[PDB]
Amino acid sequence: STELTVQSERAFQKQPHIFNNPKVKTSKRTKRWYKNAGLGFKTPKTAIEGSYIDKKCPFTGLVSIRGKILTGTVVSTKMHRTIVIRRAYLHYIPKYNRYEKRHKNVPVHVSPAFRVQVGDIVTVGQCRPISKTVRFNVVKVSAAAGKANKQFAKF
Amino acid sequence: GKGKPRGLNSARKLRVHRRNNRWAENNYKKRLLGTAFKSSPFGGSSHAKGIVLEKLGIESKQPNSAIRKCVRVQLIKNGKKVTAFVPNDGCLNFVDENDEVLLAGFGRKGKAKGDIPGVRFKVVKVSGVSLLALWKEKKEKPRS
Amino acid sequence: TRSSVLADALNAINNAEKTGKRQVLIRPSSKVIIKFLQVMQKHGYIGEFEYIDDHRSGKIVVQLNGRLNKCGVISPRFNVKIGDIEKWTANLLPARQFGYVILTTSAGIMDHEEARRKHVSGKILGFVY
Amino acid sequence: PDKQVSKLQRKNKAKQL
Amino acid sequence: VLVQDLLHPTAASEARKHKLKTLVQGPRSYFLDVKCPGCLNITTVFSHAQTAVTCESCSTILCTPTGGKAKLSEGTSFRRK
Amino acid sequence: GRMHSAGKGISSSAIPYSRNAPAWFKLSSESVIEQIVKYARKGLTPSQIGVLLRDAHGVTQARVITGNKIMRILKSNGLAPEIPEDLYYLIKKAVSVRKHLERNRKDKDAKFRLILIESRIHRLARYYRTVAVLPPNWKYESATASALVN
RNA sequence: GGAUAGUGGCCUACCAUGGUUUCAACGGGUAACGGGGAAUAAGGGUUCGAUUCCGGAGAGGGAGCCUGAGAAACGGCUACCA
RNA sequence: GUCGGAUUUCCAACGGGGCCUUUCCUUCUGGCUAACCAGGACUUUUACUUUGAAAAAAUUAGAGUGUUCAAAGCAGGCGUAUUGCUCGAAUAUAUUAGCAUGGAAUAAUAGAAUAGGACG
RNA sequence: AGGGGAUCGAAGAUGAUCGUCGUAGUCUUAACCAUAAACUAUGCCGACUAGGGAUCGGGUGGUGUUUUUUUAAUGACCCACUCGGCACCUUACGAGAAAUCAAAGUCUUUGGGUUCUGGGGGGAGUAUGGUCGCAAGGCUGAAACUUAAAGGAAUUG
Repeated sequence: STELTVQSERAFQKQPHIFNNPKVKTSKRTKRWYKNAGLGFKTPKTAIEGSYIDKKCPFTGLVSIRGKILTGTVVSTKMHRTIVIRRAYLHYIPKYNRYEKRHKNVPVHVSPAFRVQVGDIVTVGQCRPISKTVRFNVVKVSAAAGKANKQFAKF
Repeated sequence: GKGKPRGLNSARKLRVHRRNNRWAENNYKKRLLGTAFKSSPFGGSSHAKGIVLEKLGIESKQPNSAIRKCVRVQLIKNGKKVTAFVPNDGCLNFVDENDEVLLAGFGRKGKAKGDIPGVRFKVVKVSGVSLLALWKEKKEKPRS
Repeated sequence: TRSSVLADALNAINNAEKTGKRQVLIRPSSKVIIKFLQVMQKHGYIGEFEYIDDHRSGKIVVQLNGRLNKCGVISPRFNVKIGDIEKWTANLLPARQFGYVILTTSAGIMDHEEARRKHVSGKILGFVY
Repeated sequence: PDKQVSKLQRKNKAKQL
Repeated sequence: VLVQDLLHPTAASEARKHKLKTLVQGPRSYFLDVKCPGCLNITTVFSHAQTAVTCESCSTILCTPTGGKAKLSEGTSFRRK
Repeated sequence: GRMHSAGKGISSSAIPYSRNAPAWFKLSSESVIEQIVKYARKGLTPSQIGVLLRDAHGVTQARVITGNKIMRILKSNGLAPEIPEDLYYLIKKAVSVRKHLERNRKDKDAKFRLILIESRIHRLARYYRTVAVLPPNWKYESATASALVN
C-alpha cells in the first residue's frame, strides 16, 4: 500500500512550513505538527508519532473539521487513502403510514492514522471539499469485527 | 393475512403495488399516456373549429330508424376530418359547405347522443352566430 | 411462525368470549400479555387470571366475567403522537365515552385515557371495548 | 414491421408543421 | 363446557392427554431397575432403549429396541425406579 | 413445520419440570464426565452419547446432572470436532445421494431430494458462518464434499 | 502543478483501478421552472400550482467578451446561423 | 370562618419527586470541608415518543373591531373633541430532515468461552 | 438422431336410405420443448372456536378373545386412549348473493405474517419490441377503436 519510506512520489512530501533545522541537531531528532481536531475526538498516538504525511488528514493536514458529524458502516475500501461508508436510514411515507429502508454511499477520506477494514463502524466529520465527491473525513473508528483473529480457533 | 403486507417498514412495496395497479383505471391511463394529445381530435381542448366539407344524413341503429342529418367537418388545427351533429331541428339550412363551425362533444366523452353510429361532436356556433340564437331567431347569419 | 403472541392471545379471548366460555387458556404468554391483561383487568373487563409456569412458555388461564365485547390487537404497532390518539379513538372505539385504546409508551403499557394525563405517547397496541 | 414509434422528443421538430 | 378449571383438571382425564398437551408438559417414560438373572449388578435402564443394553456383569442382552417401549427379555424382574 | 415437506408432525421429548433431581440417582459428575470422555475418546457424537448414557446408565438430560451440555464437555476437553454434528450428517447424506446419483443419472427423484439436502446444508452453514463456529469463506462445495466429509 | 477571488479532476502531467447499482443505478418520457400555495371539505387522500411572494433560468439560436464592486448584462458589443 | 366564594382541614381520585429495602445513581479535580462550573475515560449504539429552539410574509384556522351590512381592512375608540388622551395589530397550525432535551417498553445491536475478561 | 416396430392408429384407399388396410406416432436411449379443465376451478405459514362414526400409519393401557407346543412371546383380532393423514356426515354458532363452507369462520365489533393476481364487456392473448426455443411455439403484452351490457347464484309453468 502506501508503505512508509513515505517519500514514494515524484516530490518531497512534507509538513509544510514546519522546519527541522539542519544546522541545529538537538534532542528532538523528529518534528511534526499535530492538532487536536476538537469536539473531544482524541487524536491517535499514531498521528503524533508516525511518519506519514497526509495533507488532508484532520490531525496533521491543513484541513479542519466542522459542520456535520456522521457515522456509518464502512463498505469497500479499495481506494487509496479513502473509503466509502454506507449511511443507512429509514424513510417515512405518510400515505401508507409506514417506512422504508434507504441508503447513501458517502465517500470519505481516511487518514493512514486509522486502520479501517471493511465493516467498521466509523465516525466521519465534515471537512472542506477535499475531492470531487469527498467532503468528509474520518475522525474516530470504533471497529467491531466479532474477534475474527481467533475465529478459526473455535468449538 | 389479507393479501397486502402490513409491515411497519414495508412502505416501499405498498407504493409500488399501487403504482402498478393504477394502470387499471381508464382515466389514469388517459393522463399519463397523453392520449388527449395524440388521438382524440380535439387536441385536449373542450371545443374546436373547422370547415364543413359536406352535409350528410344517417341511417342509425334500431329501433329509431331515420335520417338524422350530420355533417363533415375538417378541423383546422389538425387537418383531421370528423363528423358532426347539428342541433335543434332545422339548422342544417343554417350551415352550408365551407363554413366556419365551432364544435364541442356531446357529453359522453365521445361516442353518442344515442343511436348514432360514430358521431361524437355537436356544432355550437356557425360563422360565429350561435345556433341556439338562430334556432330561436334572435340573430341572423350572414354568408361567406 | 407464531408472529405476534399477543395477537393470538386476544384472538383466543374473543373466540371464547363470543361463545360464552367463562375461562380460556392462552399460550405462550409473555410480559406484554400480562401487562395488557392487567390493563383489561383494571377497568373491570375481565376477571382474575393466572399464570402457570412451565419452564418454557407460560400458559395463562383467564377467568373472564363476560363484560368484554371485543379485545383487539393492532399489528403493526404504529407510532402514535399525542395528536393521534384523537384519530385512533375515533376509528376503533364504539363511543367517545367508553372503551380503551391501549398503547405502549416508555412510561409503560397503558390505556389512552391515562396516557393523556401522564402526557406521553408511544406505540399503539390493541383495543378493548 | 417496425412499429415502436414511441418516446420521442423531436416532437419539437414538429415545428416544421 | 362453558366453565371448568383448566388449572386443576382431574388426573384421570389428564392421563389420557398427549404428553405435550397437558397443563404442564412432562414425559410419560419411566426408569426401571433390571435384575439380571445369573448375576447381582442391578442396572437402571430407560424404558425406551434404542440399544441392546448390555448387562455389564455378564456381557449379555437385557432388552431389545422396538418402535416403542424397550422389549425386555427372559424373566429379569424389573423395578420401576 | 417441516421445512421441506408438507408434513406436520409433533414428535419430541417432553423434558421434565425438575432442574436437579432424579433424586434416585447415583454418585456424581465425575462419573458421568468420565463416561463422556470415555465415549468421546472412543469417538462418538454428542447425540449418540446422550442416547447411550440415557438408556445404558441411569442419566436423564446431562444438563440436569452435570453443569453443562454434552457439546460443552467435548469442547472443554478438546474433542469437539471442526464441523458440528448435524452439518456433518448432512454433508454425509449429500455425498451418499450424490454417489447414487452418479450411478443412476436418469433418476429425477434423488435429484430433487439432493437439491433439498444441499439447501439445508446452505442454511445451516449460513447460520454457522455468522456465529463463527465455522470460519467465514468456508463454503460447502459440490465436487469435493467426498474428501470434505472424511 | 496550473487556474481561480477562493476549496475542489476545474484543467494538465504521472500513478493507481476504481465509482454507482434491482433499498433501483443508467437510459427514456414529462402537454415538468421549484416552493410558499390552490381546488375538493367526516377521517385518510386525490388532482393542480405558467400566474401577485421567495428562488432559479432566458431575452431569435448557440458562442465569445469589454467595462465595472457586481454581467458571460442583450432597452452593451463581436462573429457565425436563421 | 367571603357570602356568587376557599382560607383552614376531612376524604379519596389524580399526578410528580426523593428516601430505605442486596438495587451504580461515573472515576478525577480547585472554589468546601459537589451547592457550584472548568477538568479524564466513556457508561454499545439506535429506532420510537414528550418538550423546546428553528420553522419568511401573504394564503389557512382564529381573537378584537358596527367597512351602513358583508367580502374585506387593520383599523380604530374616547373627553372641554380649544392646542388632547388612548387601546390594538393577538394566537395557532406549519409533514418530513436537522438540532437540543426528557422517558426506557416496545423493535433491534454489542458487552466474559482459544478468558489476550473486569476489580489486581 | 438412433434402436424396436405387436396392438391401436392423426394424414393417405372404398360405399344404396361408417367399414378394410395403413406410415408419422404410440415403445425405448440420448437430446430439446415448459403447455393442459396441470381443478379440492379454493396460495404458503401460524393460532382459536361443534359434534358423530368410519377407516390408514405409529404408539400406550386392557390378567379382553383367538391362534401357536390352546402352555411363552409374538401374529390376527376386540375394547379404550392419543398423535399424524385421507375423507365423509350432521347441525348453522358464524360466514355468504346464493348454491354452499369446520372453513370460503374468528372481516364495518372492519389490522397474526407474507407472495401473486383483477379492477365492465369486445378490440386481443391480437399488433409491436425484446426474450427462449432446431422447429412447433412459450414468456411478456398495448392502443386507437366500438359497446350498454357481458356475466354469477337461485325460484317459477
